[PDB]
Amino acid sequence: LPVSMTKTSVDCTMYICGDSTECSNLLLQYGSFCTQLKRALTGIAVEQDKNTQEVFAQVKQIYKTPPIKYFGGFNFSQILPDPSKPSKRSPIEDLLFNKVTAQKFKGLTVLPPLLTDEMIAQYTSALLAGTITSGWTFGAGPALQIPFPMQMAYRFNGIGVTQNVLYENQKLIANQFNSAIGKIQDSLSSTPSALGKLQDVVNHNAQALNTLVKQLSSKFGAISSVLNDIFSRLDPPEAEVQIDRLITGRLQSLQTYVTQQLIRAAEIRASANLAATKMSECVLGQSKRVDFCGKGYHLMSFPQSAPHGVVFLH
Amino acid sequence: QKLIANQFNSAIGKIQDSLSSTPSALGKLQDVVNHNAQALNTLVKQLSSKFGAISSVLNDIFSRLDPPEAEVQIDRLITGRLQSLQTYVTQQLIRAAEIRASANLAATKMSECVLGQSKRVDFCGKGYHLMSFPQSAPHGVVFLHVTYVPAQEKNFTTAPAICHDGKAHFPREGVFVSNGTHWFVTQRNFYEPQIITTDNTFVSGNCDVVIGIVNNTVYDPLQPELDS
Amino acid sequence: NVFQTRAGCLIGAEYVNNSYECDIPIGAGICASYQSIIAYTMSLGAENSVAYSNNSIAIPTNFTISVTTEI
Amino acid sequence: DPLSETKCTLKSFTVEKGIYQTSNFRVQPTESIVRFPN
Ligand SMILES: *[C@@H]1O[C@H](CO)[C@@H](O[C@@H]2O[C@H](CO)[C@@H](O)[C@H](O)[C@H]2NC(C)=O)[C@H](O)[C@H]1NC(C)=O
Ligand SMILES: *[C@@H]1O[C@H](CO)[C@@H](O[C@@H]2O[C@H](CO)[C@@H](O)[C@H](O)[C@H]2NC(C)=O)[C@H](O)[C@H]1NC(C)=O
Ligand SMILES: *[C@@H]1O[C@H](CO)[C@@H](O[C@@H]2O[C@H](CO)[C@@H](O)[C@H](O)[C@H]2NC(C)=O)[C@H](O)[C@H]1NC(C)=O
Ligand SMILES: *[C@@H]1O[C@H](CO)[C@@H](O[C@@H]2O[C@H](CO)[C@@H](O)[C@H](O)[C@H]2NC(C)=O)[C@H](O)[C@H]1NC(C)=O
Ligand SMILES: *[C@@H]1O[C@H](CO)[C@@H](O)[C@H](O)[C@H]1NC(C)=O
Repeated sequence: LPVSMTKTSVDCTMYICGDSTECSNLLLQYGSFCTQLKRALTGIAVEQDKNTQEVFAQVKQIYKTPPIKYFGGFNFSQILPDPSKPSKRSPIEDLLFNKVTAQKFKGLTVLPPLLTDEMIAQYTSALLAGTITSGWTFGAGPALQIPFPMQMAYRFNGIGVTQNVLYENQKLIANQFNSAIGKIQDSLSSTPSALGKLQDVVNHNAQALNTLVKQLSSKFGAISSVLNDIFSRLDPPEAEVQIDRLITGRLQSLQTYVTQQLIRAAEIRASANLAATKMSECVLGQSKRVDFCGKGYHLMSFPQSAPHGVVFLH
Repeated sequence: QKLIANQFNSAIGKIQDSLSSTPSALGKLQDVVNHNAQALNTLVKQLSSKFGAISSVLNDIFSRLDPPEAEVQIDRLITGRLQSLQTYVTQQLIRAAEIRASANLAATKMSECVLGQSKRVDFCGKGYHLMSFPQSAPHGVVFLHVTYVPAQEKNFTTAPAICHDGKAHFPREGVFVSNGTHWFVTQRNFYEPQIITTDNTFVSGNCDVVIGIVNNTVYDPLQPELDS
Repeated sequence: NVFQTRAGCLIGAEYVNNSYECDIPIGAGICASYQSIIAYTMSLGAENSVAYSNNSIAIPTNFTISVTTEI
Repeated sequence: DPLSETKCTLKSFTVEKGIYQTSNFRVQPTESIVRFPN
């Protein structure tokens, strides 16, 4: 599930005009579109930060997993943080980062996100520790520790299967779960199209920005696309008309870009709300809604971070 | 009952006080208004832009110049104003779509948390949901969620099942605990210890397959009755 | 009183090794607050540790009725 | 002053707590040069 897109900002005068000075003087009579554009872009940026904080920051405590990682035959090494790596990330998170991938500042900028990747990884690790050592009670009050097999017995009792079924087939279920985790790791490694959504978001944003910067080199019916050439060539009364046409065309392009950005931000915000709902319901508890948290009868789920998104293992 | 009622009254009084104190609590509604007016304000400001023409005064353009280029100036003014109005309409449409989504979410909350009890976690308040109340507000609705939260936890030693006469007893609805000397069965969310019997536990197989089983006796209520 | 962050350059605020809740977000994990003006790294929350073991449980013995608001 | 520029940008005499975008800076050229063929 994607969560947030790239926080962008645009410099009006350096894009609409060039290195010349009198072009800004000509602009000063055209209105205050720069204010509207800046307001819209800051709104989008703060919405992106709000989306990320809403999706991830849902616990007021930072739990730590116990040093001894024994849970009655269950193996969580593939999802828990690995201290060996300097970045303190799970192997699945590293694979996700490696599976997902110029610098022409012509007034176009990219604002950094408020929450660094390390902080998001810390949130995910805290969520994993809480959901492992305390079941679901940590999502509705103080965390209470429960042995993991007892938690699995509770979860089976949730879907309508008695506890003795688990308590008699503990080792087989543990083996199945470990094999499933390994198979998920391998399948995600060997599938190129599995991560289509986040790559699609990145490609859309980069392609839109590239289209914007490429459109600057269009004549728009003028004699030339270089304003400095126009000013040094014609009588200013008619060079004024030429520059007026150029400015109107470029402003129309910028308006189109802003509108597309607004629509994409709205869609991404809807997706982020869906992701927040899934995190609240499927992770911090057990859900009886069909197909909301995976195919089949639901038992639990685990979160993982990803570039501009989250990945749920149901 | 009496303690719960006192806690409820104190909680609702605290809610009234907190609402009366914090000024930012109603930001979400206020922002809506704080958006609309200012956007409208911007539109009015756009009426005072020359849009690259010689003057921003239309009748001045008529009076001071002959029709040939006055037509061009008026066309420029009309195009600029029409474009500004179009932009305002589009922005209003986007805001309307967002508001409609929020209204649908509010309708779902009213249908589920108010007219019934919902088991969705964190959907109708933090903690175990009990019930809720609606209240009106300028261009909005305020929900008061009444919820239940445990506190004053205590440590205990637990076991999955009990082995007795080569049979395995599992709790029917509760969980086994022990203060250190004796074993009891209690409900999950509240410490209410009870004597373990054969009516609140069920038997399945022998006690040689489960892991962590412990040894203890299980009282039978019908034995004293048959004794007499 | 000159600081270098990932976002850019900050003039007029001093970096502090302490940590608090974010008040005025700057970016890249850096926030600012007034107490003069200071800048720091935001703290995610209060650290906690659970006493997990193989056969121990925790059971509540009291409850609390809470009321929350949602606008 | 930067505070004065913020006040002018918001078109008010009082600005609430937060971070505001005022303008942009660009270093101006120092001198001029010219190069033409022999
Ligand atoms: C839990 O799973 C991990 C990996 O799924 C196991 O780590 C493997 O351990 C064996 C023997 O120590 C090594 O030969 C493998 O190379 C390890 N896997 C990897 C990916 O490095 C681990 O043994 C399992 N059990 C526990 C208790 O952690
Ligand atoms: C564990 O609980 C049992 C059940 O209450 C306790 O046994 C009784 O404790 C009371 C309290 O002093 C005594 O008056 C009774 O005489 C005890 N029962 C018997 C049969 O002797 C037991 O003491 C508790 N254990 C601990 C360590 O608190
Ligand atoms: C629970 O009680 C059973 C029955 O008394 C114990 O099983 C005996 O264990 C001893 C010691 O290992 C053996 O010599 C006997 O042959 C066992 N008898 C049977 C019928 O199994 C069991 O060890 C007890 N468990 C605990 C934890 O005390
Ligand atoms: C459960 O908690 C409630 C409140 O958290 C306790 O009620 C308090 O009891 C003390 C002593 O009796 C009084 O001084 C307080 O005024 C009570 N609080 C309220 C809000 O009325 C209650 O005693 C606790 N239950 C147990 C068994 O300890
Ligand atoms: C007790 O806990 C330790 C570590 O938590 C574990 O290694 C051991 O197997 C547990 N004992 C039993 C009987 O489960």
